[PDB]
Amino acid sequence: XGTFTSDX
Amino acid sequence: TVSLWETVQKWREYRRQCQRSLTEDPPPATDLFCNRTFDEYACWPDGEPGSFVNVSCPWYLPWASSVPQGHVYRFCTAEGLWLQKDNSSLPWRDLSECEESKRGERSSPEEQLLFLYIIYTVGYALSFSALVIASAILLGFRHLHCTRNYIHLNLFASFILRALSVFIKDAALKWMYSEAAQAHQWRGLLSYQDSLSCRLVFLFMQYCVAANYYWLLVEGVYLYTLLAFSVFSEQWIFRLYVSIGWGVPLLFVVPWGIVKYLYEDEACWARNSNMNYWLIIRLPILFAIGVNFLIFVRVIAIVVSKLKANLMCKTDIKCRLAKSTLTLIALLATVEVIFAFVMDEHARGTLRFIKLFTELSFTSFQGLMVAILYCFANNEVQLEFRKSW
Ligand SMILES: *[C@@H]1O[C@H](CO)[C@@H](O[C@@H]2O[C@H](CO)[C@@H](O)[C@H](O)[C@H]2NC(C)=O)[C@H](O)[C@H]1NC(C)=O
Ligand SMILES: CCCCCCCCS[C@@H]1O[C@@H](CO)[C@@H](O)[C@@H](O)[C@H]1O
Ligand SMILES: CCCCCCCCS[C@@H]1O[C@H](CO)[C@@H](O)[C@H](O)[C@H]1O
Ligand SMILES: CCCCCCCCS[C@@H]1O[C@H](CO)[C@@H](O)[C@H](O)[C@H]1O
Ligand SMILES: *[C@@H]1O[C@H](CO)[C@@H](O)[C@@H](O)[C@H]1NC(C)=O
Repeated sequence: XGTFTSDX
Repeated sequence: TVSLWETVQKWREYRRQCQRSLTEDPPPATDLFCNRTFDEYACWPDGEPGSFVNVSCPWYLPWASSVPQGHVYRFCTAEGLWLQKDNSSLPWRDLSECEESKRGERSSPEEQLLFLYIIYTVGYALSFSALVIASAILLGFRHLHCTRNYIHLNLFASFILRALSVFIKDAALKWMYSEAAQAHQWRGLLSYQDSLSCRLVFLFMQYCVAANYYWLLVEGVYLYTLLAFSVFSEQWIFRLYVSIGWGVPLLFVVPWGIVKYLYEDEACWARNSNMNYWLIIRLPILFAIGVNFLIFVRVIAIVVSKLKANLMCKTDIKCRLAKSTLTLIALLATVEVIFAFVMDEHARGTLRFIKLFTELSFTSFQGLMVAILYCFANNEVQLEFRKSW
């Protein structure tokens, strides 16, 4: 969630 | 697909180089001139009075390359003031050759993350529903009011709050790419960035996530207390668990928000640089993951020691189910999570895609696995459900 948000 | 954050990075570099041109270009031949200016969309040079001034549409636009023949223009008026409408109170510009900027699709996230989005969204939807049903079942029956059932009820509330916070995150990020927030020369999205609502939702997500992992840790420690001690443990330990699973994630999540204003406040606490600040939240979460895994393996050793003589067909069933939970969480989850301390500092690629795939699908469906495991599949809940039906 927190990591995935970045590239998103 | 050029992402929002990458567009901001390029724009900032545009601004640096742009200000450098503003400083270094020589002054005009005569003082009859309107002043060069950066209006945050383009660097305008000085203009001859009564002439058109051209600059390429600024190259930081994700789609600037599709209209390279287009230019944006200003008029330096004959009075040596930039042309402005008595109305708009702001200087006139023509952006029309670059107007597809308002409605184009080039500013989109990488499609692979959209591939993961449907998966983890479905997993938190079914997990949210089944956890609502199971939490209603354990909460509703006075004959089922176990202490351990209250612990599992707290774990259900943690998974449910996690799915809700992830839903609000998906609504915010979905709005960030929406046509409304991505206005022509978008400004409403920047006004949303200044809002407390932009950052508070993501901090709330961080609390729901860290509280979920710490509640899984409370689940593992509680299993080890029930098995290694073989005791009917009391309320002081329960008061401790209530302080832990909601308390500790607050204890390391609050500093992440404090630093998140003190630095990277312009990031809306979504994208994050300075990897140590992201270790401020994930590192305790890695601690809860590894400790819960080690207590899991130790419980496996206890069951290996204590059931050594007995084998029944039910042991063939439930023991194989323990092989399922081990191969799902013990064999895989801790591998990706413990290596993840190195896997985000480097080693990106398709390996990063498989990592996000396994972790997202896992923690997304783990709430449904916990709902079916601690409630619907429990034998006493089945006989008690058949008692009335
Ligand atoms: C500045 O940019 C525009 C082209 O984008 C040029 O302005 C055109 O000039 C004619 C007169 O020669 C105007 O009647 C047109 O309205 C303009 N075009 C458009 C599409 O508006 C202008 O020549 C450029 N200036 C310089 C110095 O190159
Ligand atoms: C038409 C006859 C149908 C009768 C159904 C009886 C249920 C079998 S109990 C079986 O084993 C238990 C071990 O714990 C649990 O796992 C249960 O969920 C289940 O899997
Ligand atoms: C009719 C024409 C349809 C064209 C479809 C294009 C598919 C793009 S693949 C995708 O593009 C990303 C770029 O950002 C990469 O990061 C990924 O690794 C890669 O898998
Ligand atoms: C192994 C497949 C090779 C051919 C193309 C399909 C796979 C795309 S990899 C993809 O590229 C992104 C950046 O380009 C990274 O952000 C991602 O983490 C990574 O997963
Ligand atoms: C704009 O014009 C004024 C004259 O009043 C001059 O002093 C400069 O400030 C000029 N702008 C820049 C960047 O030099």
